[PDB]
Amino acid sequence: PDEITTAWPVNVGPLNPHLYTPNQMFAQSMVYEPLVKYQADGSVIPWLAKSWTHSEDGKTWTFTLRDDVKFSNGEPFDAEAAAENFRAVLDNRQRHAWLELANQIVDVKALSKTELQITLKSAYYPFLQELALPRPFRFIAPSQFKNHETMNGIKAPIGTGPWILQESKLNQYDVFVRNENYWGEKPAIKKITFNVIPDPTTRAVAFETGDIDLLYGNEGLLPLDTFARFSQNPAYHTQLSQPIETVMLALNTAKAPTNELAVREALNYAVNKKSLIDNALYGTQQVADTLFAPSVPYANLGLKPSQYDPQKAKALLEKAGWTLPAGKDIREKNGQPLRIELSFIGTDALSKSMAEIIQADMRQIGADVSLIGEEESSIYARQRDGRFGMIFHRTWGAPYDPHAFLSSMRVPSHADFQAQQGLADKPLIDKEIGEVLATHDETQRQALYRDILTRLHDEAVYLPISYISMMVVSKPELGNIPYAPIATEIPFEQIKP
Ligand SMILES: O=C(O)CN(CCN(CC(=O)O)Cc1ccccc1O)Cc1ccccc1
Ligand SMILES: [Cl-]
Ligand SMILES: [Fe+2]
Repeated sequence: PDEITTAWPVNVGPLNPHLYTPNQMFAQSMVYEPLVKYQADGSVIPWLAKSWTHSEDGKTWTFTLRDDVKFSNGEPFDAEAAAENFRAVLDNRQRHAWLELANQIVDVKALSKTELQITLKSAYYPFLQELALPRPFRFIAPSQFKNHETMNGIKAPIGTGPWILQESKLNQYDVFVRNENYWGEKPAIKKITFNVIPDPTTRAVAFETGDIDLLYGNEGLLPLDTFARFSQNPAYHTQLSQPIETVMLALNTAKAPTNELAVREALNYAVNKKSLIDNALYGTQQVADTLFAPSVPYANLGLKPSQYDPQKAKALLEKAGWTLPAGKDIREKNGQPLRIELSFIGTDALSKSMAEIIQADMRQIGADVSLIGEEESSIYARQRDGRFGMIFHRTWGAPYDPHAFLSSMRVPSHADFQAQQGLADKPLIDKEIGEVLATHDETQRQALYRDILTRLHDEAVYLPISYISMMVVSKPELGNIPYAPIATEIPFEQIKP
């Protein structure tokens, strides 16, 4: 009644606050809390820190912490505990290279039980927003460190947050209960069970049978034809949010033939995205023209969409010397076919479905796209080392878009650096991305984001496909289901059956 059952494709993991997969970002956020909390307006509010000041140069920050917070095991949260957590995360600094605050923090010390001082290398504007992310800058009770560190594992996953992990059964379920000694508001729901159900169809069946009360997730949550049917079923409740992030292809500028601007521009006119969404996504998502939607901060730039126009795609290819051999449908230039490999996760039906549309659309303009559907690990290896022609990719949602997504483009083991590696202006873009993050001058900040996103758009590095939404299917008795400000969090504490 005040207990709900839901599902997730895998277990939540050990819930080490400072590490990554197999820990799940939404479950880390249930147990662990940040110094400051992200809000839908892009600001942060006081959270475990009640207030803060910064030096004139923007480099030294002092937070005054709450004094009434306890970890769920009764141990105090105080500045020493916070400082030991920062030391634990930065004792594994290289693992957090993707997040620029991990390279910016020069020192963290507790000045007293309530005063915590953080010194940075530069006036890093996204500081507070970085501290608000699900990981790694949360807080586990230091008693639960293993040999005074977390990077080699933790003991019990003891946080300060509104949920406590009750128990986990690998490949079966995870059970959380509400923290009866939480410092903030008590959740209405007392117990949440997560059934581990990896397949989307099996998740929809589990809901139809009543085995689960709630499904919450992105466009991969359940089959979208089924979701549309459920939205008309008066026994159920469904929701579809406003878009949270972009799904796009990344095109390899460093690999023939996507190394040619004219080829990438042509590809960007070849796909009818509205058709793709109505055909493969059941009409449930929005067309994307631009790496970031115009509603994203700093990204309303009047960039010019490449609308579906196969006549233009062909013209661009022909002018570039890619013409059709007698009796053949695939173009050739300097003897070579216009062949491009598109890699995706082979077991993800929706990805496959999507890939097949893209392949068909680009044969219509004389490009031979070859589908390479592989297991997850192999696709992640291809992202990291640039072994792809085109690969599916997506942005990260608030509060990561755009600043953290752009920051990451500089990390060589990420798909975006690899896709961009062939650009003459790659070093200028990376220099500009470092500059934009440390700008105090609001005018210069906007000008640097315009230049970076305009170069990425004009160089046709991406093929934006969709802005996708978060979707919910629920038993009606749970009521309206809220969304969280951070796109990877699930706001269970806000559900009030
Ligand atoms: O991982 C995070 O905390 C955030 N992630 C930080 C980078 N990741 C570091 C890693 O996972 O090792 C590696 C990473 C790189 C490229 C795409 C996805 C990734 O998870 C990005 C993210 C944001 C929102 C939703 C999903 C992923
Ligand atoms: Cl619908
Ligand atoms: Fe990640």
